Amino acid sequence: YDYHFEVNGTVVRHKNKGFGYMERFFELKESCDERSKLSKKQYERFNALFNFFEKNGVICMAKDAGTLNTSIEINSLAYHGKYDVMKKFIEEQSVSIEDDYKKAFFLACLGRWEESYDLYSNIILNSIDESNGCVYYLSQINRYRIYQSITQAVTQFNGLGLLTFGRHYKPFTDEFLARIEREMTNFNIDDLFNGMPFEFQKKYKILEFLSDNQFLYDDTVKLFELTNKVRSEMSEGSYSFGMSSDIVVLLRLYDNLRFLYENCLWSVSFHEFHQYIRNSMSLLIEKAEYERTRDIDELGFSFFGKKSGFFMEYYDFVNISRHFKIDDIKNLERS
Amino acid sequence: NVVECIKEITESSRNGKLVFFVGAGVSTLSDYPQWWRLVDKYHEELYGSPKKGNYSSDEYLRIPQIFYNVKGEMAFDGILKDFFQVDKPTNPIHDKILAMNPAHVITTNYDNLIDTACWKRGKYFSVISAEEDVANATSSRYLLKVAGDFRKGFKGENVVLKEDDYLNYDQNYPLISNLMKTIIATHTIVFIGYGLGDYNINMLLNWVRKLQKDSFHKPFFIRTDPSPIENETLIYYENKGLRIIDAASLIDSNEYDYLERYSAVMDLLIESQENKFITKDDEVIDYIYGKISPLFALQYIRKIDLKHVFE
Repeated sequence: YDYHFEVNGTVVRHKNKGFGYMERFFELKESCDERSKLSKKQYERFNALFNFFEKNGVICMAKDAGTLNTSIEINSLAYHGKYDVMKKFIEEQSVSIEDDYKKAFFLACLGRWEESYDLYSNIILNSIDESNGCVYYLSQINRYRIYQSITQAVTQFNGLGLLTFGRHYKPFTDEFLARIEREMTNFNIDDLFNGMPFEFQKKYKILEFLSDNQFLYDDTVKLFELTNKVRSEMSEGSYSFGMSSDIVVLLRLYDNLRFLYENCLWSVSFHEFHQYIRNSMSLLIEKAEYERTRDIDELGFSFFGKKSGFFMEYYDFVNISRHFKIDDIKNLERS
Repeated sequence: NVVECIKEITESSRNGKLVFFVGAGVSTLSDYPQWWRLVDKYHEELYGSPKKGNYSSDEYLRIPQIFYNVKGEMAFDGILKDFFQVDKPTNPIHDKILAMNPAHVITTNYDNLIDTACWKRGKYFSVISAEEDVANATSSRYLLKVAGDFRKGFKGENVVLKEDDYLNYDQNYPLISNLMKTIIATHTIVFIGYGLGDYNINMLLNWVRKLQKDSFHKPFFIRTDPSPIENETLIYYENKGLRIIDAASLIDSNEYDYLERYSAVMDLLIESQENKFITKDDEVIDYIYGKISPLFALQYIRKIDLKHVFE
């Protein structure tokens, strides 16, 4: 908590009184004359930082912020539904342990949960020699979530059975279901971040949130506030003529999709994450209806005449398809 | 008795105060090559063939040291690299050991079998095998490999095997003895896979005589030998500070069937922890009481927290 990093690429300094070290960092970015005063053992530690923020999106500070042009590209085959590319990627040969973490996520997305549990299992044998542990801790999480996914199936394939798919069918053998409840019944997901070295803690302190629901908590609180002030600007008949009041809900949405599909986390198949996406995009369409049927009665807007509108791109069609039910779309079509 | 030892191992496992002392007698339930098969190989490069004679101990101690002095240290290293690049599985004993939830695991073994079972669950253990790893450690759970390990080389210097290594153990490894002895006085120590005459057990029982009367807790010794213990040997070692649970005095098995005796005690510990022996209906009015008698100091308890009370 030395600098607010907002979702528009600006930086606002809060809770800091010492040397402002992000202000001096973006002075290094703009000028070249402040470079070449850098040590060669420190200058190679700059091209990695400059590529870190041009990949992630931290452009400048709050004061020297001009345009807010920010597109989006979720480069992940699981976001796009390339199924026949994934089959040819699992049939391909293993190369590293990073290419098997990206593999086991693809079998999970393909419903091959018997073989993806086994593939996460091999990564747990191998990743201690990786000296990083982030492939280890994220595989411990992802394997536990595949396990919890094969328990809600067997209490619904062996529970419901008839009305779901034909008769009482068994996608998992009786040997497998019996054995995985033996290898991981002493597991506690609440103590997975605590049972790791103090070098992995305080260097990956942002990953204790993936054990539970508190990686959605700061966005759920900001949905529930920005919902209430869009609904109350709509029950008032008020039309702001600048930036949209729910551009936070759009940018904070696509951070959560580019975090979880790129880093290959099986938390994309939750109910609580599916429910965050549809409440975020119901608000973006309920406001998009509100803004295209407006009336100024002043022969159009003089200064706001070049205002753009919300329109469905490709990424908005995919987020309604995966995350809405049909009754969620039925409401959105009658409202 | 067996029954009070059942309790004190369980309620020390629930406090973060249970440490095993794992021997070579459970690395070979997972079938790792024993040391007597090495000394038969060292006997065949120096001499012709081992005319056994039941191995009087004066040959059983010196033969690694003799081939060390004569042939060169290069040959002592590759024979270890021959016999110990084997990649063996884990027995159910290792799974039952870690399901008993240890704070530490001390071990006299130079294999890597217990660390791989510790990597496969939700807990991290700082491996100390050498002398340098005491300061550059991580997270206060320690897999303490007191005999050395081949995690940084199959050379013979890393592991103590010879007789120049037993009497120079306090000189070469000062900090691995001090950290071994600190865990013993603090924690509750259970031995796994020793045979009551050992260089790792009798060098412990001589240090324990140097302590005061009640300045330590008595270690537990899970004994798995086919012939059962006699009472006088059970007198002599209980007087020296070992509470021996004998596995042959609870089940009966053949003189070649080890895993049944090793599991009849470890199932007796875990299924005491995972409560399966509760009858007479006045044993339920003190299992529930022991989880709720702390909570009388609170006026109201959330109903989502009472599931964490009852585990």
